[PDB]
Amino acid sequence: PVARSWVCRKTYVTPRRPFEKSRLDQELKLIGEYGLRNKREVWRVKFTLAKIRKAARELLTLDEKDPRRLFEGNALLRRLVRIGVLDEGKMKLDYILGLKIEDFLERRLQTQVFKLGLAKSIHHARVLIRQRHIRVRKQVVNIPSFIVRLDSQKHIDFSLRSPYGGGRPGRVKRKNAKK
Amino acid sequence: GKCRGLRTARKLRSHRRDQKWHDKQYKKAHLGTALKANPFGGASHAKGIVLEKVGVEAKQPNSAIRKCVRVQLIKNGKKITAFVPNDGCLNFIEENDEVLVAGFGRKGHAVGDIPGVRFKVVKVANVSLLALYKGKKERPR
Amino acid sequence: TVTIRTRKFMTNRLLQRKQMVIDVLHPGKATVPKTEIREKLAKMYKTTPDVIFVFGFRTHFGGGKTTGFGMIYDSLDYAKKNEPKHRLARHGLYEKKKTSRKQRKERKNRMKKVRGTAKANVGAG
Amino acid sequence: HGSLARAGKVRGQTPKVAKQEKKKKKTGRAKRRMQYNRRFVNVVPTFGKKKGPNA
RNA sequence: CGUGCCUACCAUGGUGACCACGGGUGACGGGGAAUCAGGGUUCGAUUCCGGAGAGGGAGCCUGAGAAACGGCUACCACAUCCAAGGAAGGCAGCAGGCGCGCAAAUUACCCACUCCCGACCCGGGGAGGUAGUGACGAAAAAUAACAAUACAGGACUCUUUCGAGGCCCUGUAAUUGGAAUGAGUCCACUUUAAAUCCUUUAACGAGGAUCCAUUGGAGGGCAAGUCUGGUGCCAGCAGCCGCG
Ligand SMILES: [Mg+2]
Ligand SMILES: [Mg+2]
Ligand SMILES: [Mg+2]
Ligand SMILES: [Mg+2]
Ligand SMILES: [Mg+2]
Ligand SMILES: [Mg+2]
Ligand SMILES: [Mg+2]
Ligand SMILES: [Mg+2]
Ligand SMILES: [Mg+2]
Ligand SMILES: [Mg+2]
Ligand SMILES: [Mg+2]
Ligand SMILES: [Mg+2]
Ligand SMILES: [Mg+2]
Repeated sequence: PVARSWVCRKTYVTPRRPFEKSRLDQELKLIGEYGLRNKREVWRVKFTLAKIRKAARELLTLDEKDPRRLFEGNALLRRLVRIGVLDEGKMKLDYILGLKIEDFLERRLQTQVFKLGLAKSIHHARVLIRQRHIRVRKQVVNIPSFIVRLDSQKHIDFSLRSPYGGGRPGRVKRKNAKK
Repeated sequence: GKCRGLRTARKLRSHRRDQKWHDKQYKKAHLGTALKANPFGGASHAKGIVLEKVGVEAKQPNSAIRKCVRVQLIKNGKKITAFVPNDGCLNFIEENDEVLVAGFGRKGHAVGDIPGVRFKVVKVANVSLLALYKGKKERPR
Repeated sequence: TVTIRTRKFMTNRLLQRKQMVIDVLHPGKATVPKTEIREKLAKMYKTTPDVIFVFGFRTHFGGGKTTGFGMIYDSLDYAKKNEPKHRLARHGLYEKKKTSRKQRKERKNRMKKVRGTAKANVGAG
Repeated sequence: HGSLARAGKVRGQTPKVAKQEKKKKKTGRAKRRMQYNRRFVNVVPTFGKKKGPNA
């Protein structure tokens, strides 16, 4: 029969209690602080952090001199450093569990724009990274949920666009009105 | 109390397999009388035919005349008194209409206000009661 | 204006052909069509343009690069021999003239029902 | 014996009210931005005993 | 071919409370799937492997391989033509039609990719791939957004300030631009067997008549009104407690 692809992954934390007052206040102040749309993209970050914590507890269960533990722990530390959550300091597995929620939202696309300029009100920075106006490199970035890696971390330019590139997208309307 | 030896697992599974039938949910899930005695033939929804419209009474603390429809089924062929949900809808559920029915909140028990009605009307002639109550154009008359 | 660079490059001397992966750069206007990339590759190879084929063009979401597969051939007879009719159809060498469903199958049915002279009359006419 | 004539009595006797022209609402992220600007650390003058989200 | 597979004789054996034997399964078996301590519980017809059948069920030619059914023979239940002495059939294949049911897609195109068959580079394949319906479901994700201008609700660094607002959000059917950009409208690209969709790009393309976001609720659980008008244990609401 057919053979193309069959897979299903749900990057989605579903809470047990639906209506917790402190948890709704925490998630909405998280959204209003870090510039998000809905709570499913909070639950994205919560699911990634939960999966990393599951892998970290599975590694900390094993013996210290285990080669599988050494390989998977060095790989997890390398991936978290290349994301940029960790530093070049504490390379222990307990500090991975010591990580918090807001670090991944800090390493996402909009907060790096906040830390390295051309932000101008994060709610407008969402529009600036949605519309083609903020471009990590020659492969054009469109989607706001973009984990900015530490390996480049600074290439925020844009070419052939409205404010510095050029062209008359809708100022030709005003020019034809004045002419 | 229990039996905690290394070769007692047959006695354990025999005891659990015997004492598991005394739960209500296990025996109603794995006994055939909840297929050969219930309506729907073990289904979730079912179409039916309006037979008559019956005004039943409420319970003892409440005081209301609930409006229900005795429904002649299509799949099994039994008779089900199904409830008319909303404020109106008695004038929207007429005689000989294609009527889809479901549960209230539980197949076993009923609602604590209506004595002997286990099921609830959703559709009238492929048009829902929400549509007949608000929004949509007009009945399929 | 445009810049065409070949990244991967192989030479099949058995069939007298050369395979390559072509990246066309776009800091400017739209995707350059089938003819002009072929003509620029013919200018960079400095032979007759009527022998080089190319197929496939992606686009990396705003300017950037477009990636395809190019085939430089050294003989037009080898190009007519080793290539399928659908890639000859870009230049119009092969013509089938009956690209229709159920025609061949109804001819099979008319050749399956009757047999012999009536079959040569009906199924072939 | 229970009569079926009183069907939709309150739905019939309810006086109809024309829905007045309310302006358009905000989007998903804009509504969350309005919630964060309204019901959080932006404006909180009073003491943390009573709550006033609707009155 | 090794066999109680079958036959003639001889012996009376073999299984079972460590559940055989006899029934039911809404029972094809697995690799797997759902469920978040561990342990478990429930499905697995479904794309892979192996088995079984081509309406029920028996027999057989050919063939290395069949008890084959897009092979045949006879019976039963269906069922087409009939000029009434006879012919002809098996969609649990692909589309589609009837019935059934809560319930499930178009009489589309191509061997272009992967394989397969045949004498064979060349033909064929509803195997497959592409296209249409599709809110089973999974991922990313506009719906009016944004920076400023001005009144004030002012929480607030600060001096008797009834303000210096080089921190600020909000009601502004208030102005202002970037006239941002997207969906759509379409040329030329490109993908592609021919096309469509994805992306590139030329030109139109927002100011509350916009290009309108709905689904449920506001006594507790369970986030949110002791607001207004009718109904007056009637209608009804409420999955339980309860209200009228
Ligand atoms: Mg109940
Ligand atoms: Mg079965
Ligand atoms: Mg689990
Ligand atoms: Mg488990
Ligand atoms: Mg076997
Ligand atoms: Mg068979
Ligand atoms: Mg059949
Ligand atoms: Mg077959
Ligand atoms: Mg068949
Ligand atoms: Mg109300
Ligand atoms: Mg509450
Ligand atoms: Mg209500
Ligand atoms: Mg409810």
